[PDB]
Amino acid sequence: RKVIWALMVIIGFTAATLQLSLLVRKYLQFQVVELSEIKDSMPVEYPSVTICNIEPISLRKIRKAYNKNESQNLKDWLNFTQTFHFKDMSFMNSIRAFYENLGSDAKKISHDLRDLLIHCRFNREECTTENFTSSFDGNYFNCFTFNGGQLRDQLQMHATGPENGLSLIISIEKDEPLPGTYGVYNFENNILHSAGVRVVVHAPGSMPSPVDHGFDIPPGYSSSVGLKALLHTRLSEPYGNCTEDSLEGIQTYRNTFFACLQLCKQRRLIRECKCKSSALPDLSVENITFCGVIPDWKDIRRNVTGEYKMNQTIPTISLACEARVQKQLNNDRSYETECGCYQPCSETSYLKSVSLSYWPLEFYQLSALERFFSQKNPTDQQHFMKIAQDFLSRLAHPSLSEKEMAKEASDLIRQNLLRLNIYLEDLSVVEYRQLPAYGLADLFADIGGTLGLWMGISVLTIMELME
Amino acid sequence: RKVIWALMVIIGFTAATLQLSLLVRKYLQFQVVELSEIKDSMPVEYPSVTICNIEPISLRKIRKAYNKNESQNLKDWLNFTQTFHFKDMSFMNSIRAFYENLGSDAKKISHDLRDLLIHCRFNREECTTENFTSSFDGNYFNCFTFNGGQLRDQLQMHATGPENGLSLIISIEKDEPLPGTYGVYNFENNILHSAGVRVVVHAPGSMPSPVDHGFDIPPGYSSSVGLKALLHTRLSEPYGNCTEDSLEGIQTYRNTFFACLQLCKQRRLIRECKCKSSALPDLSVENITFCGVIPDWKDIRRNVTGEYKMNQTIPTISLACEARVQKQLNNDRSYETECGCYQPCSETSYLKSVSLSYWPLEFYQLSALERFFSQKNPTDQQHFMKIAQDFLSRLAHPSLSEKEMAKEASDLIRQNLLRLNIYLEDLSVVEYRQLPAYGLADLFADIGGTLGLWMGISVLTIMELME
Amino acid sequence: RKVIWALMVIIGFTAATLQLSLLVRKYLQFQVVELSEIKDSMPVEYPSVTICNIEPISLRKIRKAYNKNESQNLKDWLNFTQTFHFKDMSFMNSIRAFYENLGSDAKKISHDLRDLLIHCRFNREECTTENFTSSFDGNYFNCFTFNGGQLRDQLQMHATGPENGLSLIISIEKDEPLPGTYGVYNFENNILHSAGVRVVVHAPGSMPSPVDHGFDIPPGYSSSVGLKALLHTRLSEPYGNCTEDSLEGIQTYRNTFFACLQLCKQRRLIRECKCKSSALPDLSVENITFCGVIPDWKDIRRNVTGEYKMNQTIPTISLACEARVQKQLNNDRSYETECGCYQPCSETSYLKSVSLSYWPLEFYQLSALERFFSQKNPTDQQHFMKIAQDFLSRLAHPSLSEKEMAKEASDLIRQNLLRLNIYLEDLSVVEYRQLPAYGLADLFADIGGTLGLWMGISVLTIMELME
Ligand SMILES: *[C@@H]1O[C@H](CO)[C@@H](O[C@@H]2O[C@H](CO)[C@@H](O)[C@H](O)[C@H]2NC(C)=O)[C@H](O)[C@H]1NC(C)=O
Ligand SMILES: *[C@@H]1O[C@H](CO)[C@@H](O[C@@H]2O[C@H](CO)[C@@H](O)[C@H](O)[C@H]2NC(C)=O)[C@H](O)[C@H]1NC(C)=O
Ligand SMILES: *[C@@H]1O[C@H](CO)[C@@H](O[C@@H]2O[C@H](CO)[C@@H](O)[C@H](O)[C@H]2NC(C)=O)[C@H](O)[C@H]1NC(C)=O
Ligand SMILES: *[C@@H]1O[C@H](CO)[C@@H](O[C@@H]2O[C@H](CO)[C@@H](O)[C@H](O)[C@H]2NC(C)=O)[C@H](O)[C@H]1NC(C)=O
Ligand SMILES: *[C@@H]1O[C@H](CO)[C@@H](O[C@@H]2O[C@H](CO)[C@@H](O)[C@H](O)[C@H]2NC(C)=O)[C@H](O)[C@H]1NC(C)=O
Ligand SMILES: *[C@@H]1O[C@H](CO)[C@@H](O[C@@H]2O[C@H](CO)[C@@H](O)[C@H](O)[C@H]2NC(C)=O)[C@H](O)[C@H]1NC(C)=O
Ligand SMILES: *[C@@H]1O[C@H](CO)[C@@H](O[C@@H]2O[C@H](CO)[C@@H](O)[C@H](O)[C@H]2NC(C)=O)[C@H](O)[C@H]1NC(C)=O
Ligand SMILES: *[C@@H]1O[C@H](CO)[C@@H](O[C@@H]2O[C@H](CO)[C@@H](O)[C@H](O)[C@H]2NC(C)=O)[C@H](O)[C@H]1NC(C)=O
Ligand SMILES: *[C@@H]1O[C@H](CO)[C@@H](O[C@@H]2O[C@H](CO)[C@@H](O)[C@H](O)[C@H]2NC(C)=O)[C@H](O)[C@H]1NC(C)=O
Ligand SMILES: *[C@@H]1O[C@H](CO)[C@@H](O[C@@H]2O[C@H](CO)[C@@H](O)[C@H](O)[C@H]2NC(C)=O)[C@H](O)[C@H]1NC(C)=O
Ligand SMILES: *[C@@H]1O[C@H](CO)[C@@H](O[C@@H]2O[C@H](CO)[C@@H](O)[C@H](O)[C@H]2NC(C)=O)[C@H](O)[C@H]1NC(C)=O
Ligand SMILES: *[C@@H]1O[C@H](CO)[C@@H](O[C@@H]2O[C@H](CO)[C@@H](O)[C@H](O)[C@H]2NC(C)=O)[C@H](O)[C@H]1NC(C)=O
Ligand SMILES: *[C@@H]1O[C@H](CO)[C@@H](O)[C@H](O)[C@H]1NC(C)=O
Ligand SMILES: *[C@@H]1O[C@H](CO)[C@@H](O)[C@H](O)[C@H]1NC(C)=O
Ligand SMILES: *[C@@H]1O[C@H](CO)[C@@H](O)[C@H](O)[C@H]1NC(C)=O
Ligand SMILES: *[C@@H]1O[C@H](CO)[C@@H](O)[C@H](O)[C@H]1NC(C)=O
Ligand SMILES: *[C@@H]1O[C@H](CO)[C@@H](O)[C@H](O)[C@H]1NC(C)=O
Ligand SMILES: *[C@@H]1O[C@H](CO)[C@@H](O)[C@H](O)[C@H]1NC(C)=O
Ligand SMILES: [Ca+2]
Repeated sequence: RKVIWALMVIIGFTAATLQLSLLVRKYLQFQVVELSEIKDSMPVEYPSVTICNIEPISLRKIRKAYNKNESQNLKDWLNFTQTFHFKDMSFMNSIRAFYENLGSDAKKISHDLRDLLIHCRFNREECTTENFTSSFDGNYFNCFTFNGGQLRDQLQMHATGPENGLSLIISIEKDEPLPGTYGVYNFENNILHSAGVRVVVHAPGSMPSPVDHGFDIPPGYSSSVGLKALLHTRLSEPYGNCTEDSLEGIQTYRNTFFACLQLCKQRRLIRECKCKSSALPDLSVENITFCGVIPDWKDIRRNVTGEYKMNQTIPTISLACEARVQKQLNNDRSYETECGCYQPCSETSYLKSVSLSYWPLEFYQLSALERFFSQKNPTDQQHFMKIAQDFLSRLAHPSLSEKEMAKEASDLIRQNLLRLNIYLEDLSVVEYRQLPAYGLADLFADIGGTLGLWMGISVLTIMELME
Repeated sequence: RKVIWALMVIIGFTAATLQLSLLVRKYLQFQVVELSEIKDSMPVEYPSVTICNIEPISLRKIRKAYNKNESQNLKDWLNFTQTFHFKDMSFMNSIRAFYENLGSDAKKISHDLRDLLIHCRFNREECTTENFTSSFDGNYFNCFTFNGGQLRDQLQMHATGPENGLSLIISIEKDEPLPGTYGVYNFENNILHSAGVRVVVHAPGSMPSPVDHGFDIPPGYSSSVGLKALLHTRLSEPYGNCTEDSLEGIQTYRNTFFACLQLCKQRRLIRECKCKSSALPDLSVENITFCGVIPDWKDIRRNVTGEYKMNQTIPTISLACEARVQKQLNNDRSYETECGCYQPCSETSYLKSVSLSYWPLEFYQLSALERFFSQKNPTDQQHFMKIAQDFLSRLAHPSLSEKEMAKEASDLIRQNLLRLNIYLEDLSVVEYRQLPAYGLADLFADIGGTLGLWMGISVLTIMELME
Repeated sequence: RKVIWALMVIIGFTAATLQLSLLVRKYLQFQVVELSEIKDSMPVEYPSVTICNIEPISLRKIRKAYNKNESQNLKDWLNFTQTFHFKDMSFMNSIRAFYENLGSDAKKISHDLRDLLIHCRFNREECTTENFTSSFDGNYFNCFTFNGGQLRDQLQMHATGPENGLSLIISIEKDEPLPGTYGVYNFENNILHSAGVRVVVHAPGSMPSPVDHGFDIPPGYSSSVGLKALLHTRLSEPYGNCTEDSLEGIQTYRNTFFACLQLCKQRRLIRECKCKSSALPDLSVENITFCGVIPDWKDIRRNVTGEYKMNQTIPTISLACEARVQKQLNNDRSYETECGCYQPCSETSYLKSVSLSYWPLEFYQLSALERFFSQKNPTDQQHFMKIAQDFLSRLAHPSLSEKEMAKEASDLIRQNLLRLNIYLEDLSVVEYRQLPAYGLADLFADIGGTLGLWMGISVLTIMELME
């Protein structure tokens, strides 16, 4: 009978409706599929290169500013920090206390880029210190960025190999200790008391993080870093919550998730107890100063009125605040969900291979050293490698007794100098692209087959049943 | 005519049946698609860190136990191995002979963790030797695991950078050779005669493999290892033969394919000729001893009855067995298909970046050394760095003639000490997840469109043809 | 009415036609999906290993050939290059001038593999220099390839770890400078004046590129390179323009994109101004010689007729040509689109982890050195480490005054020797396979559902309308 026909048509209608609902719910689950493809002829951008000296403070600079009539704030601060008693003494002896309590005089204790960088060369063109930008850092105090995206437009690489990349001859400015003085190994820090250079190779125009993402370079070796470029392309809403925005910080930075988290930490500190930390990115918010500045410490020194008995305890509630919040943030990981930090939509990263070779050869030491002493200030009064130049000159101009002098000169030069080549190994860029797993066109195609037929069946059945 | 209608309907029926068969056969090919996604707010687990000393045997320990009245088994074994002749002498001089033929006395020749580890620190909290677990190893003899998942639950990381990770100051216990003795370079081993530390960073609770997966760390440098966590999630049956089981071995281990293969090798040796090898994982199966134990070698020494002429050949069939099977397994790769070893369903791995810096600076050497000699046994009678402390103390308390002493002290200290920081570079975890390429829901959706309509057509045709 | 029926059928026909067009256009967009799978039981091929000495020229060889009556071309060339004036003097002092202008005598200045390689061992079997193939290189002058795929078939690895891989003890042949001579640091090169070994680990039978893809190895350290194999499988047309061809060059090479680009550069130079460059792959095209050969420079030396006033300028238009085209190619990246260089269909790559340990230990130095001096020519007249052997022998046969000799011997030996182990960390191969995103079977299945039904509807409508 035709009732069987009607029931048997309506069951097919139900099946078609199930198909429609299933496909629509699949399209509303905005799945993504990633595919990796090698892009050639894509212009490669040379990364930003941040170099920091592992020894944050030059002791010889302190010694000769100690003899200077000028730089009185340094004498005041040192005598002040040794005359009293402070809770959290590990911070008072740190370099962050120097930075926070001596705003401008602290540049007289650090390393200047002219002292460090004795040779630069990019793409077979000579550098100077004129296209490095300096930033303050915690526990390194200064980090100099090449290709930071501020002085100049972004550099590009059109060749491979060490010749065409960046090449630096750096002197770590190691200093000879005085005969009777010795240092104290801070057994509560995992980074201090080394020599070398901390190098960060990061995406062009992004924020550096020398402590986390850097790698060390030892003196006396030519170290080469070969880079391979990678590009990650992500999808925005509704396929994901990635963003094209850029970080603000102290200067506009290209967006990276880690730097967003660091800025979130800084904002949380500022919100909670009205000061910012030196061990975190600077923000420059009004009415806010560093967590650890002791206001009027110069007045705290000088009892014009009867006050401040020696070995006193100076109350620093801001240090306790900042330390407590640091510990809470370091041991609890819940703030991350409360302050945004979406992933960047497009992100360039690098795969690096670092390798060492012995450098420089003895036969070429003297001439190299002749450059090093003929570039800087004509005041060669005293440097760690003056003895090296004297020994090498006395060898060249007029063999055991001179074997010791050659050995000592090489030992000094290789204790102080290093070379660093950063270059692109290949110009092919491996790109990981997100795609909509089930796009709108695919759904349109899958549905258009059943649309007309089944809503036609529905129209016919509805118009027949109405009578 | 209507015969054309019937034929033209049945051809569409055949086409629909082809579509059904094609989609069903595609769904029965259980294909998988992998996608990589960055998981944030996922708790990162600090890896297991296994450290081994590259010099397996301390010669000074042998020398002073040689002078001891106690430790007579050592004299017996040494005099025994030099008085006779053995086939495969490369094993008799090895450390595996020491381990196998002196079950407990062999702990008196190796390096103790208290001698090696002079400073540990995790997450800014002090360690001791109390949370390292010792395991025997071939060709290193001892490997100490931190975060092995047995003493404590798995550790977790909530911060990045060297400060918050594991930091170790290690002394490789280098020993000064005697004036008249020299060693013999075993030109038939590619690993011996080095100094440093072999480090393995492996998934938490998995089985270490120092020879294969380790990396060396040289003395006199602070070496930092920055880690990035990766997670691989695989699918079980019917999409693949991955498993959630765990390896048994000597102790329950988290499953890894390489360790399963090593256990398979050990089981094959045990099955074939009833002994196990030291160069492979221990199994502890009853009635089974090491391939290379010479039973009653103490009795073989002592001819109570007239026997054992000097320069005799002691028959060791077990060594020949184990060597022959080792060579067959190393040159033939067919056993792998016969002993299971499915891949683990979930597996965490790490990308590591290792870098060196010069350490420690001279200005901070003395104080550091003051710790090293003030931690261990009050018996400072003789150590490789006693001269270093003497020279540095004579420099500090009361400048060429002292320049040589400073140079020598630094040379010793940097020949013996090293520092190792292992930390997480980022807390984001890149996860590679398998997905069913063509799931059940997708098949249901693709088929439901044609199901009702075409089996309705089939029912109508069948009921019409029956008359 | 039935006109509504006809219109309502034809709209469904239009929808079905849209579905057909959409699916066909999707199938004509030959998309690909990549999936990564771990292949076990797949035979792993040991890579090709190219080693080059970083010091390209041994000065002692020049000195003693300078005293030889033979090798007169060297005296002629040296006296010629110092008597005149040349534009682009950085090339005349280079090693490429030596190579190009002294075709066969230049082998008397480089390093011979017998001088460098003092021990090889593969898969526990001894090597010789007999299965290394030598190739000329720019700025290294010689690169010796192991497992290059020419002398023998491709080697395979059936085991993991340092024991079963390749192990080399190499001497970098460092030479002691004369008391009164010193070198000139070429501050216009980023690679010169180092010591060590440049190692390239590349796909079996491919073309090496030591300057771009190599990594340095320092003397005095045992450096271990652990490799993990990766295989990339790409799709040919119509899914992509990958190829299965092989590069020609000077010898048949397995295809790699970078080597194709280098050969393209060489062909472009040859086309543009009829000479080839030494800093690029050799091609051996007829009527073509190196860009930088000065024809009849021996005749240019000797004015039989009154000519060639001293400090003359010798016109070398070929050098200017080759330099100008090099600069254009290095700063412009448009040639890449004009000379093919499709990606290879199948390509094996490696992930490498390099690590150092101190080597050799002092206790084992003498015996090691006893091998080194007892392998080479019985003429031990003068070598950089003769003093080391003398000191060690005088220590062993008959303790401060001997502490200096031990220290000096160790300093020499560790300045000259190094060890290199290259091995496979795991035998699992991670393969990235391309797949057709929407294959022919998938399209056939998606279309067969609608084919019969809707072209049946079309046939019925067409045959009804014709009357
Ligand atoms: C820090 O500075 C103060 C200010 O000069 C020093 O005080 C003087 O110390 C010297 C010698 O110790 C005395 O002769 C002066 O009379 C002191 N001046 C005053 C105003 O009392 C002080 O010694 C410095 N050092 C320390 C550790 O406090
Ligand atoms: C290094 O810094 C110098 C100093 O500015 C840069 O030299 C300038 O380059 C621009 C671009 O060609 C010129 O317009 C200026 O005239 C240059 N300044 C001077 C004083 O000559 C140089 O470009 C920087 N190097 C790199 C690689 O960015
Ligand atoms: C600054 O502080 C010191 C420490 O209190 C003062 O030294 C004491 O000063 C009082 C009052 O002048 C004397 O009675 C004590 O005998 C001093 N202590 C000594 C000498 O050990 C110092 O005078 C203060 N500076 C001033 C008041 O200008
Ligand atoms: C951006 O989107 C991702 C996922 O699309 C969010 O990640 C989730 O974060 C919560 C917070 O703990 C977790 O419980 C979920 O498991 C995460 N999902 C996944 C798939 O990992 C992320 O939170 C979003 N960003 C913000 C700022 O909310
Ligand atoms: C190994 O030990 C045996 C047992 O003591 C040594 O044999 C003694 O050797 C000394 C000197 O060579 C003789 O004076 C004794 O008479 C020996 N004892 C016996 C019981 O014969 C043997 O010398 C040791 N060394 C070697 C290489 O065999
Ligand atoms: C290092 O080993 C020590 C020794 O057990 C561990 O100290 C114990 O830690 C647990 C967990 O907090 C406490 O319940 C015990 O009371 C501790 N023992 C002692 C003697 O105090 C320590 O946790 C280990 N370090 C790490 C990082 O695991
Ligand atoms: C253990 O073995 C050695 C080697 O055979 C024995 O030395 C010989 O002993 C026999 C019998 O006592 C003598 O005839 C030989 O002259 C000995 N060889 C010499 C002295 O070179 C040794 O005596 C044995 N130990 C015993 C039997 O207690
Ligand atoms: C687990 O499954 C994999 C594939 O799903 C098996 O791998 C096959 O192993 C055989 C043995 O030589 C090879 O001939 C095949 O080519 C392999 N297949 C693939 C796709 O690589 C593996 O053997 C299985 N495990 C066990 C223990 O049988
Ligand atoms: C290069 O070789 C020529 C050829 O011998 C040298 O010319 C000779 O130089 C010596 C000393 O300078 C004179 O005594 C000879 O008379 C020269 N020979 C001729 C034929 O003139 C030349 O000195 C060498 N060196 C240089 C820098 O030109
Ligand atoms: C190193 O080179 C030698 C020299 O040819 C190779 O030895 C040959 O190996 C083949 C294959 O087994 C034999 O057929 C030849 O008879 C061997 N030659 C000699 C002179 O014995 C050796 O195989 C090479 N090593 C490696 C790992 O390829
Ligand atoms: C090769 O060239 C040199 C440089 O011109 C010649 O030296 C000059 O030769 C001419 C002609 O013989 C003399 O008049 C000059 O006085 C020479 N210059 C001096 C001595 O400084 C050299 O003679 C040429 N060789 C020949 C012609 O055989
Ligand atoms: C091989 O195919 C790829 C894409 O399938 C081609 O890559 C294109 O190259 C041109 C040349 O600049 C670019 O403008 C396009 O953007 C590239 N496409 C993609 C998707 O990246 C490549 O050119 C082809 N090979 C040759 C030799 O033509
Ligand atoms: C804080 O900022 C406001 C706005 O600029 C300013 O008026 C005020 O003076 C600041 N606070 C102090 C203590 O000066
Ligand atoms: C300063 O006081 C602390 C405790 O308050 C004490 O340990 C220290 O010895 C004192 N310093 C001097 C120089 O007395
Ligand atoms: C082997 O094991 C069995 C079972 O434990 C035991 O009875 C037997 O004694 C063992 N073999 C020997 C030789 O002792
Ligand atoms: C021991 O015997 C071997 C051969 O059996 C011989 O080479 C060696 O020289 C002998 N040792 C002594 C000390 O005679
Ligand atoms: C160039 O090659 C052709 C073909 O082999 C040859 O005949 C000719 O002689 C060559 N050119 C010169 C200058 O010899
Ligand atoms: C050679 O000529 C160049 C310039 O042409 C000049 O700089 C140089 O000093 C000359 N050499 C000698 C030895 O005179
Ligand atoms: Ca579909």
